Amino acid sequence: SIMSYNGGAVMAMKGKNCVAIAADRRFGIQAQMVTTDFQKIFPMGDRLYIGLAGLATDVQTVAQRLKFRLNLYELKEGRQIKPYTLMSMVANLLYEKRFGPYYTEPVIAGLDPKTFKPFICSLDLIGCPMVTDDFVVSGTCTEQMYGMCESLWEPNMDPEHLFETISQAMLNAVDRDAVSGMGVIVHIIEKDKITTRTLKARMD
Amino acid sequence: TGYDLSASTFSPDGRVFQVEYAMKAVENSSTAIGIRCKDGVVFGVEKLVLSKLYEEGSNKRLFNVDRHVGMAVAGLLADARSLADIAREEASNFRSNFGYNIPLKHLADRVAMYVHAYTLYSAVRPFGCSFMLGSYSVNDGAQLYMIDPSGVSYGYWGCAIGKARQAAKTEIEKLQMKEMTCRDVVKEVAKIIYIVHDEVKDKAFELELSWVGEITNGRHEIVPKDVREEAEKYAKESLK
Amino acid sequence: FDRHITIFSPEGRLYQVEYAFKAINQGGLTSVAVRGKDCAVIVTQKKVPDKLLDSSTVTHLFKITENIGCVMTGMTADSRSQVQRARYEAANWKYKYGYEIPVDMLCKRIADISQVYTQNAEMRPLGCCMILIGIDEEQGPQVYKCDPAGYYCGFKATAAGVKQTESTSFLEKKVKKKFDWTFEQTVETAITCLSTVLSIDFKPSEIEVGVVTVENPKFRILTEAEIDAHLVALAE
Amino acid sequence: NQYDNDVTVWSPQGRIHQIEYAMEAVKQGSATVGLKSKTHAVLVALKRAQSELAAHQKKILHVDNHIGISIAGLTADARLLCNFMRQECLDSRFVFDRPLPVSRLVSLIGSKTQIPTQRYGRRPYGVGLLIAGYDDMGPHIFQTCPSANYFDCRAMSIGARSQSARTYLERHMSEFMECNLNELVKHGLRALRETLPAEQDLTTKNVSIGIVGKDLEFTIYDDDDVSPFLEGLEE
Amino acid sequence: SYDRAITVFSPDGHLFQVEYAQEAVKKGSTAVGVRGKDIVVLGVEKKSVAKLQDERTVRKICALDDNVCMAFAGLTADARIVINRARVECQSHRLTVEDPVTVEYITRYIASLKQRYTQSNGRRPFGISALIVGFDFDGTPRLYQTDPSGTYHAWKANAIGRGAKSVREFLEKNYTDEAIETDDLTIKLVIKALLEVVQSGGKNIELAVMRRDQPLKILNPEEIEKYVAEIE
Amino acid sequence: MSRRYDSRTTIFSPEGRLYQVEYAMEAIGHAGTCLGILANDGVLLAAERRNIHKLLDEVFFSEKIYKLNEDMACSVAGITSDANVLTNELRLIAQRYLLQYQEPIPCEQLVTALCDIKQAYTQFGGKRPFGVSLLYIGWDKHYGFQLYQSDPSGNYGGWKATCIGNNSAAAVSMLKQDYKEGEMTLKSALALAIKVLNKTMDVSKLSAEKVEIATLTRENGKTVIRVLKQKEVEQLIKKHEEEEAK
Amino acid sequence: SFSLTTFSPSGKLVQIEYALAAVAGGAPSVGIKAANGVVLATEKKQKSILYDERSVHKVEPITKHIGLVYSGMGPDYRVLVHRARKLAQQYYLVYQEPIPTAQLVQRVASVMQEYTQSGGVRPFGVSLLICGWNEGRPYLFQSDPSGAYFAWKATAMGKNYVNGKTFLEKRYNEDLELEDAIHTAILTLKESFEGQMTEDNIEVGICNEAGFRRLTPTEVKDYLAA
Amino acid sequence: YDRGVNTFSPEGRLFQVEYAIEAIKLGSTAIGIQTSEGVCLAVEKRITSPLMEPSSIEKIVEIDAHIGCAMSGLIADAKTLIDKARVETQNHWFTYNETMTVESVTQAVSNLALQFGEEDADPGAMSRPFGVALLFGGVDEKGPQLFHMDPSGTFVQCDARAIGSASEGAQSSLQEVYHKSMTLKEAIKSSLIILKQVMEEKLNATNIELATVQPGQNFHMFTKEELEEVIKDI
Repeated sequence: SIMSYNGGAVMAMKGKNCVAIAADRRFGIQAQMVTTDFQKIFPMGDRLYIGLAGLATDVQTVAQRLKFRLNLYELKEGRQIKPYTLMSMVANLLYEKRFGPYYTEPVIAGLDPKTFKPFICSLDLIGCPMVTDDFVVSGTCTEQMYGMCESLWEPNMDPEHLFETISQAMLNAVDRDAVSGMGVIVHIIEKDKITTRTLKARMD
Repeated sequence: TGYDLSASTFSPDGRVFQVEYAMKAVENSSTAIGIRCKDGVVFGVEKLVLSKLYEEGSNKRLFNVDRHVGMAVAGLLADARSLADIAREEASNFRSNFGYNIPLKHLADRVAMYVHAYTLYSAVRPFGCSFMLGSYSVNDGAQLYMIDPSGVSYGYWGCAIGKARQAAKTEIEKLQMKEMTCRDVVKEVAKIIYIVHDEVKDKAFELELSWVGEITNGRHEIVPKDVREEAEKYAKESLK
Repeated sequence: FDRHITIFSPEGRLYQVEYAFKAINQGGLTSVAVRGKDCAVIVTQKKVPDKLLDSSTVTHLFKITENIGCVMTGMTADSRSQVQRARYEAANWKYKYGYEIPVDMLCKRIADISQVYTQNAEMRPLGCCMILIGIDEEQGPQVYKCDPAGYYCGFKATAAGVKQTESTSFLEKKVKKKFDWTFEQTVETAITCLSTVLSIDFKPSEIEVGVVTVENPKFRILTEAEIDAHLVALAE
Repeated sequence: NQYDNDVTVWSPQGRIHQIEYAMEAVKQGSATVGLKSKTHAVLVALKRAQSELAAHQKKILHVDNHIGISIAGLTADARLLCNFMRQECLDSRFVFDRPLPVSRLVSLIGSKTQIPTQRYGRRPYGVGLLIAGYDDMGPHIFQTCPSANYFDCRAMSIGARSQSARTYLERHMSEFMECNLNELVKHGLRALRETLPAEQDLTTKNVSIGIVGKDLEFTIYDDDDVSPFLEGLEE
Repeated sequence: SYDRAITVFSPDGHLFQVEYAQEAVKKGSTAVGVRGKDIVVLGVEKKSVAKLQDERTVRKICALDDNVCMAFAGLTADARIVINRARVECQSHRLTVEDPVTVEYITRYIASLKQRYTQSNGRRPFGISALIVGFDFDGTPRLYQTDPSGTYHAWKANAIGRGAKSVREFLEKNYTDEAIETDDLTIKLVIKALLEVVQSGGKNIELAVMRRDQPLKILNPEEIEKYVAEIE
Repeated sequence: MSRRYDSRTTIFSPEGRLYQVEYAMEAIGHAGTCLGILANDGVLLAAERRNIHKLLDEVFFSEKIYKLNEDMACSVAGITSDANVLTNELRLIAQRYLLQYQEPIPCEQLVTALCDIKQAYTQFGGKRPFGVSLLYIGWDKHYGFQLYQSDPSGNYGGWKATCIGNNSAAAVSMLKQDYKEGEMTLKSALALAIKVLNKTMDVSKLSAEKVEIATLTRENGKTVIRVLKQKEVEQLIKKHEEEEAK
Repeated sequence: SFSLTTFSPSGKLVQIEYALAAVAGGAPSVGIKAANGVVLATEKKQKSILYDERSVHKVEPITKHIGLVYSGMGPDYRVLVHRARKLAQQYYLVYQEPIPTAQLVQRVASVMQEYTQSGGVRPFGVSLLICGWNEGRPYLFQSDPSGAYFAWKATAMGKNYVNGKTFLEKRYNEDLELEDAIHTAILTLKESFEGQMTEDNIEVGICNEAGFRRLTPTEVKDYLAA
Repeated sequence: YDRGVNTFSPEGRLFQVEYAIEAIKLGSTAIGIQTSEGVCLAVEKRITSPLMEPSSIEKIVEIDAHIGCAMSGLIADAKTLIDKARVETQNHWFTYNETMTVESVTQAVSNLALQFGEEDADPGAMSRPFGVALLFGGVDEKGPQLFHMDPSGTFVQCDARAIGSASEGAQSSLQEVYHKSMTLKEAIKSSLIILKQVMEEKLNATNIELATVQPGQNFHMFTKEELEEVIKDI
């Protein structure tokens, strides 16, 4: 369908006190490939991120309405938004447009703005919020990404394990997909800092 | 004081002067009376002759609201003709909805809603005419209600409106109107108007009567010329 | 200037609203109501200026819904307007929430309609006070009185009209004695109130008495034949 | 005093002075007269020129084949009702394919006249309308007022100095029914004589007429055919 | 909403509201402009600030397009609305017609707004009078003045604001074929036109120039002093 | 309806000015004294608090100092109610700008955007104008550090230093005298506010609680805004405490 | 359709100036923020013994953690109850969280700002005291007819507020227990209110970690021991 | 100010409209001419300064090839009416594929003038009447036609009508000189004689503007050629 038009994938995981996010860089049209330099992950501010996949237009559209309503909430209240609260914003934003729906599969991961407490979740094409404390995968290669994650996922792992874990997850999974691949961006969210690495993958 | 400059402004004594002036505007109108009895409701109207140039039947103050509902008005004539079309369009919307003729209690209530709606705001003015709404039905019988500039319904066995009022109301109280029949009501209605009006300012007039009841088969109908003149001749006995 | 339209007076008053309070008082009719243990009674002055007028054609007791009665005091022009508007609400309540509207919300919605008249300078307050009665399954008998200003509160014994000052005093004298609350004996208290104030001994057609009970939540109007029974035979 | 500001304010005698002054503006302008027999109806309109260099204003507005009207009052105020009256008559033949009855049209025009009255901010129409028409029941002469009141008359004279004109119409009213089309114009033009002073009386140039009849549709005459109509009559 | 008439007539026929509008026009700062031979030059006096204001927002000489620029004298409030919505018309005219804007075309749509604001319900006539000046096709310059009432004129040399009549007296007397001969004499005339209403102002005069195909150019303060240095 | 009570703000005086606007500037003068300074290292903002009582709390960041966006802030002197209306409209215009161009709004663009809304009520609508005067600070990509002052009539302009509210004639006079154009920076020029706020306040012994100070400076490619520590401002006043003796 | 609020020659707002004059002519109201809770005390004065006390209450809850009191025109407060409650629900739709005190009073006062601007509507004749508990921080705010909301450790309003503030300059200390703050507010209204002091006339409510809870006359009778 | 726009006077007049016709006495003197051979309209430019260009200001503009214009009083009020007058004129040919008659031109303008109102309308409606006195001439298959219009909105066929400040004595003077079959060139003579007499400034090609319409010759604006000839041929 149109969700498979531009392809792409987004993956996110949670460690013990930390969370991890990784996604492919590929941007193309159907069978034709265009450019590998596209960015599917945008910073939401301190200790919070959001991923997006599916139609690339709504990825660059819906995400722009985020910081719009986000700043208005960050200007009125002197605190940053909670990731549990931000999930309600995107679900409400998709259900104002529900009738002729945007095309995307949001992915939200971060920490409790209050302290260290991690939280992760993902949404649906129609705007249904879904809270999963293990991992979230979205994209055209989704069915291929599950088996890799669920096999290698563990409840509590240090950032060192999360490095290789989601990496090896993405690598073998994204292989078997035709419309996803060719570069990977990885985001690691720690308490006092943030780690961001680039993975070497097959160009195909 | 400036407290009478608008209807939305209340008097320091707790009165509304603009609506009271509308009642005083009715006091400038010619005298009109109506009476209900067992057979039906009888109407009458004093029609003033301003000049001979007027055609017979001109300046008609008898309005037909609906099949079973007639109306007689006293006040500014055009304000009544404008509301008459409002009442006709209202009774028409009723039958178009519920599929039968609106009863007099229902129609006089919704018209009073339109009358009082214009007394509420400052952007409009109240009606300068007080009118009577008669009806007859086999389900109800002879019914007569009265609406005023304040938009309040008043049922009456007999009533009088226009310039001379209290004098005609007392004459109606002197004789029971419920026992008499519509055939004999037009006799007294004619005799009263001759007693009400004397020649001082105005010169001549004519009697305008209306019939609703069993004799009209439950339909608003004007008085025929033969019976009207016959009842006037019996009323001329008091004049001679 | 402030004495004409509705704007804040230098003393904090509202003269357009206060001149309305004299307009309810201008109607020349005194109304009283008492909330009993098992019942709530309303007694108002029924005036018939001329014999040509008819009884059932002019009445001060209106029915908002089956279980809620209404009495009105003031210039009748504003009387019929609120009742139709109240029936547009009470009926709308059932279309939305699906049950008979309580007396609490009915007085709240009617007040909000009257509150706009005071806040919005385009319109004017209405010259009739509204006393709404009824019964609920929790608080039992409910008696409220809504002024044109929009204020309403639970009144054990309420009064209105020219004699309201003298009526309130006699209503206090009965409650000061901790008067035992029974149905018909309370109906006397509301009737004897207006009877002792004016020093008349009214005829049965000169008063209009509504009633509501726990046994009969549907509002009823006391028959004039039953009025004559409890006037003459029981004056005691 | 303070009661003359708008229409909504009522006088303590129960009179609207704006409607009263609306009737005063009608008396401020050209006097027109019209009458009907059992067959033909004629509308005699008095045309007045500001100066001799300027020509005479048009007091007659053609409505339909069976309907015509003359205007006395504020000039341009009749243009709004004109285009409305013409649109209503066209809508009658556009739907019913039938000419709208004369009594039904005036009842609809009197409605549009009364609506702006009670509503504040809308100026009442300050022009009087003398309208005539023919139907299966014969001709009709309907005179209106800025108060929206309209009557049914055998003959009526409105405007300035219409007093002596109406007195002439009342005594000769008995003849107006039995006279034919030629005698209706004659006595109709001699009725216009009383509306003007003893110096300037009547000419065929400043006086135009129109007629409607049984088999004759409403027509308008100005000078040519009016010259034999006036001449041959004693005044 | 708010619906009523604002400007109404008078027993003498003159407009109370409009005359008070043109009064506020004269209460503003003095602005001048002329139509040169091959160029156009605008200028306006500056009330002397003491070591504070920034000249970015204070500049009263703006540009509606590359072809046409403008200046204003009056209340600074209503001036910015006209400048914004006139630039919208400049882009809307190029959007509707591929050909560039015409000075006479843009000018009339400007003054037409002030006419609408006068006769519209609830609106208000502006207290500004703007000088619309630019280049037509073939390079023929045009200078037009607006009015709060909505009329627009054509002027070879013009002065607006405070003392507009006083400078106009200097114009009509000293405006000849010798005036606006060359780019230098055109600018020196604008300076001298601002020397009558200036009291110990000095350097407060700021100038602007548009040269042929090039867009409005602002003369630097030192470039202004170069032409101001010659007085006597 | 009742044109008798219609004030008709749009009517011009016989002197050719506006009734409500002229009375609006006076209402601003009754408000508290607020000043601002544009320096090389950034913008300086200081505001007096005319409300003084032992029961005051002020749980917010500051009373008369607000934050417009990441790169800009503002102060206020005037009617306190209409200030929240203008503050919200500035936050709406700035964020709607971020939608189209995905870039921070420049200082001059955000100021002229609200001033069109301010004077739109003086042009028509019949609604009363705004009696709020606002100061504007921040940084933009082109013009950099900027300081702006607004008027209730909708007029505005750039300023290197200024003062609003009470004691406007005395403060601005004291400001220019020692003001160093493009020279005296945050550190040094911060002592001038305390020096001016002590002169503008008629009550002696200027307190750090009675005043509030906030600065905005972009460092390392990131805009940094903060409200100065009252404990340090006290020591910053302790400087002025020892200034008259030495 | 036209706003009657204009600027006086001195700059004051005449319509709002008389708005507070109506607030000062009402029943006295006080409040104290101390320890983990905030107390609000009002005086309900009927016109006789014939009016039911428990039928209508001056203290009304907005949400679980927020409640409001008032002194001024009664009917004008009923409009704010519907608009404040409806605003908090529109908040719970978007952010799915209870509304904070600072966010609520902001847009609630915006309703006051709208009717002091939009034409054909008079300003409010009421002044409200805002009580809220969020994230362990007690919040006591005071709103006026003009729409300006401030922050107060303690405050007094209505009638005799000058003597009420004088009591707060002394009787109010820091580290004060909420229970002692309730009896302290009773001592503040001891001089103002005269006649018979009962538990039905005074109406008190508080908000704490457990949320906003209105006090019953039976509990108030125990709190009247002073 | 203590009065309304539609308020009637005790003598049956409108306060508003009465001052409209009272306001036009300060306008510029202009006179129309209707001749058997065509229609002629002249207007005084009334230039207040040599820097003001008399060529840019035009009080006579071309709606259709037949119909001209005239202006007096406030100039922009006429421009507002002429704009919509030229739109409906082309809307005529857009439908019927023919030129609009002189009568239908004034009928459209009379409708636009009668719509004046404030309450119970849209903000895009004209609130106050125009201070312009309109003269609409033209020549069609019916022949030369010249109409007069005032702030009231009426239109009447007339040979000549004077507008402006001098309209008092000019209209009586136009009556005396113009009679019978007098043609174009003979009309320009008596036109420039009466106009030069009443206005302060002496007759010049740039001080006034003149244009004519003929059956065979459509609306022709007189340039410096025709203007300088008729002023010396007076």
